[PDB]
Amino acid sequence: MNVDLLYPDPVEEQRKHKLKRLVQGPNSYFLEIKCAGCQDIVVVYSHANTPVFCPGCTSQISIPTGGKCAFTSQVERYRQ
Amino acid sequence: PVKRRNNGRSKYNCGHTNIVRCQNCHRCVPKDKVIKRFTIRNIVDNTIADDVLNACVIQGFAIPKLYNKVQYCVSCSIHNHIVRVRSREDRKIRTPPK
Amino acid sequence: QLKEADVKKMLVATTHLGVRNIDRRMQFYIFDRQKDGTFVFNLQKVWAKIVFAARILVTIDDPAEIAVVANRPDAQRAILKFCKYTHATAFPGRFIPGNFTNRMNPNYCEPRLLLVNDPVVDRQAILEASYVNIPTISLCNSDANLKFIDVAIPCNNKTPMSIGLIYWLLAREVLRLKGSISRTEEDVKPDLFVA
Amino acid sequence: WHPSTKLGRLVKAGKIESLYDIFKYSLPIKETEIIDYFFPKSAEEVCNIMSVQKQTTAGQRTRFRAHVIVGNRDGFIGYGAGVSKEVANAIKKAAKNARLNIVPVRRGFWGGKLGDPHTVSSKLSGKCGSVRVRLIPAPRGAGIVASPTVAKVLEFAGVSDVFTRQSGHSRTLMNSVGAVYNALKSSYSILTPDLWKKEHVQDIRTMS
Amino acid sequence: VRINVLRDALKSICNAQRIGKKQVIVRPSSKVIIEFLQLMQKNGYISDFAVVDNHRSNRIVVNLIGRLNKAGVISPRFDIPANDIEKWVVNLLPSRLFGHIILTTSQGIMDHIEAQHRQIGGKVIGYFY
Amino acid sequence: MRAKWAKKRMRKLKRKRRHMKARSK
Amino acid sequence: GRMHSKGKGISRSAIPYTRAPAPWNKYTPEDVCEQICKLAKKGTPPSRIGLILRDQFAIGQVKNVTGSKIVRILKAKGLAPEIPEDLYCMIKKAVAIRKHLERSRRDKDSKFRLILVESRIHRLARYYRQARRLPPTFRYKSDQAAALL
Amino acid sequence: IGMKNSSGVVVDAYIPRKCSATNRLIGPKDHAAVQLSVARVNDKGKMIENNYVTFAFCGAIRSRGGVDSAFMLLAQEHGLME
RNA sequence: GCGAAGGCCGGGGGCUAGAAGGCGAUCAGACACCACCGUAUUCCCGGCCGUAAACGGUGCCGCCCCGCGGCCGGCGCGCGCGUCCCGCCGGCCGCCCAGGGAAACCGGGAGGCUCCGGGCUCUGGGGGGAGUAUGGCCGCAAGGCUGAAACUUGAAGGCAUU
RNA sequence: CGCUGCUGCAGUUGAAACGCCCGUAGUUGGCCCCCCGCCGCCACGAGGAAACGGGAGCGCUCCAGGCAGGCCCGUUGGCCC
Repeated sequence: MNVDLLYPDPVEEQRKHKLKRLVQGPNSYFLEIKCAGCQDIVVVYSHANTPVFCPGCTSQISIPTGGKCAFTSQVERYRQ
Repeated sequence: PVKRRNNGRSKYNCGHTNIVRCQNCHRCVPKDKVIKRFTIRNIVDNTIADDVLNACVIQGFAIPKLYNKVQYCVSCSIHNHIVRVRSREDRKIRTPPK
Repeated sequence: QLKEADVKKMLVATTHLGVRNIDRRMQFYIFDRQKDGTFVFNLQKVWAKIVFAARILVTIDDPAEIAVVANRPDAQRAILKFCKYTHATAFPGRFIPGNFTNRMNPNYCEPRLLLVNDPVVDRQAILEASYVNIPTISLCNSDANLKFIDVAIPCNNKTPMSIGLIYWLLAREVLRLKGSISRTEEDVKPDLFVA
Repeated sequence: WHPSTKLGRLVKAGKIESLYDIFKYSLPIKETEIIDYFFPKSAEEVCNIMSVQKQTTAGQRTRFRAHVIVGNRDGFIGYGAGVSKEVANAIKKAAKNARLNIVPVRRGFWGGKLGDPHTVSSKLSGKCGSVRVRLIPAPRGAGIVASPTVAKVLEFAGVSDVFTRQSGHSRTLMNSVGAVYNALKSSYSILTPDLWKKEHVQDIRTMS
Repeated sequence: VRINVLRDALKSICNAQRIGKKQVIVRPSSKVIIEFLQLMQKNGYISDFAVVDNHRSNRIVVNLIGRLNKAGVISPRFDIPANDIEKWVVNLLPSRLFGHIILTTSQGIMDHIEAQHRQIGGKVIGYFY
Repeated sequence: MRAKWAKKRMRKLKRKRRHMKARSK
Repeated sequence: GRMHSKGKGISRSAIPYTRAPAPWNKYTPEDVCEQICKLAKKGTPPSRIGLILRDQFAIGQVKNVTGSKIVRILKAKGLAPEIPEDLYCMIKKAVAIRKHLERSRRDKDSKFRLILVESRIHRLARYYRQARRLPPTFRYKSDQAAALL
Repeated sequence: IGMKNSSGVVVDAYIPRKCSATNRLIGPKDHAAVQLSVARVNDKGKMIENNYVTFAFCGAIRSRGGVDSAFMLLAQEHGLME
């Protein structure tokens, strides 16, 4: 294999730490998710530690974690 | 020269270990350096086990085992043959042998 | 240049199954892992290794100058069949320390290039070959040190059927590459090589 | 002469000639005859002889250790070591070893580039035990500026100009002589910009 | 703390050559390291050096052809008189003809051989042989 | 422990000496 | 390395290469600046104002969507913290350990953490005083710290 | 190659081969160093074509064990065998 | 500012061991080891003291550096999916290829160093005299910290090998 | 004598990392703007006693020297520090 640097493997780059990489980059994204009461989609951080409330059901849809925020109500997937 | 990397003790990420005493000598020995061989034996010798087992009027009671952790000081261990002085080559071996 | 139906050749050989510990130097040749732990090599990489060992083999002018060594009992029949096809000197069992560095050794020898069944028990042969500018070519499983091994051949080395087959695929190509035998044609089943 | 190694046969044959072509191929030489065939130099000097002892039930058992440096006055140096119960026998072992470790010396210019090469090709560094040696390229008039033992090695080497610095228990001749040998031996493996250009029948062991 | 960026870059360059690798990545990119690599590339000790844009401090990928023995930095940047550019040559490099000390001068960062002809003296940055 | 026993001996001489200086003030 | 501990850890935040606003995000600079201003009315600290914009709203990076950082927005409105939040947060911690110390006189370990925290307040204050983000008159003492919080 | 003299004639003497993979001069006493050759072959009737590309690998490279990966890589990038 | 133990001071407490003391056996003599009794101490609160083989005999911050493991605390990836697997970050570690070193060995350095220069502090300069004398500072004391000289001497020492 | 170490010493075990942590002076500071202002820096200037040292010429019989000498640069006694 001739795999070299300046042009490295994307899969291999992901496993490496965000800052220990050719370009230090975010490991988190935004999530398009849809609640049980309201079918409109609320954009949320993937690692929100803030209490986040749905624009519809009064209770918060965000459960804060050590890594990626878990959700309490209905879930959509993959923001576009 | 330094004889052992371990320094004769298993202390890692610590500055002090709880003192224990040699069962035979009574010397205070830090827990890390004690020989610590656990033994599970039988309340009576095998030679007496047969006769005691026949004597019991209970239906199914085995001779109940005795559990003790013997912790020995280095000198007590080498004198009583719990551990042996090995060659610089075999000193590294860690697996319980025999 | 992998052909058709290796299921009855290299896959029947069990050459693909290797070992539960993988060396860093063998990572390219190996591909995927089984849940039990075994690592499985890639067969076309082993074909690219078979012809490559044959390339160095057809370079040396006298095949008896090339030697072949094994200490494994299963290996004995295979190296001898490799000796019967290509005319290469055998070194069965113990290579003998000083075989290559002692003139006073009764069997002082100087092979132009060496062939070792594994760096596991044929390791002394690879160390001595280093002292006397002798190349080393060796069949290697996943836990293999490549120190002093100039070229390596991913090879199960565990199954006698695998050791024998590797040699038959290797033996056929060196004769075909010299051109002494016909090439690209329909010969002995490697079963003769295995014991 | 009865040749044994492929090179020993070829050298008598004339198939393989000039030590420089065996050094290019970096092959060991196992018979002093090969060095004798190449060099009809009539220089070999024993650098010191030391008595050595082993305490035993009887007591000390004395054997002698001899170190001999043999050098064709220009371009090849050999330092050898040997032991035995009588000094003469040990001197023979050391001298036959010294030839069996004869090595080329690169020899370049201090900066007065014109005719013959006069100095070491670059800074030369060698280490035997404590002894560490530095050989520095020097102007043509300035000669071999070294201690009498390391100077003998340099004469036998034929490096006309050399500023040497020796650091360690240089009183140990085995180490001082070894350190200069180690420095001179590696002279032909250091890359210099003049060897930066690139390059089977030609091979010396190809002959079969 | 990372006081000398050049030293870290050049030790990585020499450590990669000692193992023998084709590409090395330098964690901090400095315009002085970029110039140092350029002087070495022109002389032919090294090949292409690529400055990846971190958007933070940047990185460098230096291609190694294998011809560099020792490249170092003299710290503190000492002040070299022109009648001393020759004294440094014998203390630092092997042979006057082979090797290059880079010294920063008002004219620019240049190898000592060039400065010696210009009759100028600067402050030494480092030794590449 | 000859070093620990030397220090104790040094101390029992220095205290004697400190007492002697105190007699003359 | 941690200033007051022999501890090495790297748990940083990696800002994206793109410094330009995201496509899904629909907030104009005024829209988020309004949120920042109402969040200051709640009294939320700029570290929280930045977090609230990141999760309830989708503006993960304020400077990408706007042209300035949260405190630059506040300073332009003259609504910035009078004492920079970092010093203020250390001062809360110093008083909190000091309160515990008032009940317990034998927590020598707690006293030690106070010396380290207090040393930071002094170090950050000298920088803040030199930058003039803090009035030159400002002095963190300790006994008077309860009033300063 | 060689160290040229002022007159323009190389003085030096023997010129050492450089290891194909790491370009470290193969020294006179590099007994570990080896210089194997790979045989090029015809399109069909694969046979030795009477010319072998020559590849040198010094003993330091050999000790690392990198020679096997470097040798495979050396052919693929240089074409030749791979 | 903190700082094991022992010690000291003013109180409390007093079981266990147990410096001192006394004792029986020893042995030429043991006053020692061993047996027995036992005061200070041990333990608590409020202060002192400022020492340890206070050790990894290895200052601190930073960089690259070769595999193969174990443990530990987070985090994420895969898969039906189990305290599974692969990684990532941080800590504790074992073995170790180079490299280094007088070796022992170290390799998460003691590597990247006679080819000697990333930054900052501390300390040493043959063995003793001597950590003494004297002055100072500190402590209730014990003593700590600082710290010589006259003079004497050909070795003292390190790590290896018979 | 690299046994004083700027070059250029050593501190795991030979002599030597303070028991720890905070900390002021002191010393040291990531990357970053091509264009100037002040720095330090470096280059070359002037201007600064000879002796001495280096050095030009000169057979005090050689020499240590001394500026002499030979029909002579404006005969010398330059020039460098």
